[PDB]
Amino acid sequence: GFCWNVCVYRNGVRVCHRRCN
Repeated sequence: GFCWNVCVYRNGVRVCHRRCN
């Protein structure tokens, strides 16, 4: 139940989102 917010870079845009495990 670990949720983290990661910000990646896709095609020059910052894609940041919270994933939960």
